[PDB]
Amino acid sequence: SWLSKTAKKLENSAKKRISEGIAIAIQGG
Repeated sequence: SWLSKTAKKLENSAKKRISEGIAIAIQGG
């Protein structure tokens, strides 16, 4: 697959957005 495949790199960039909620948890998220 091209998308579903490249979705790994993308989705990955999201996996962070999750852990980011923590770094922002103090930012005033």
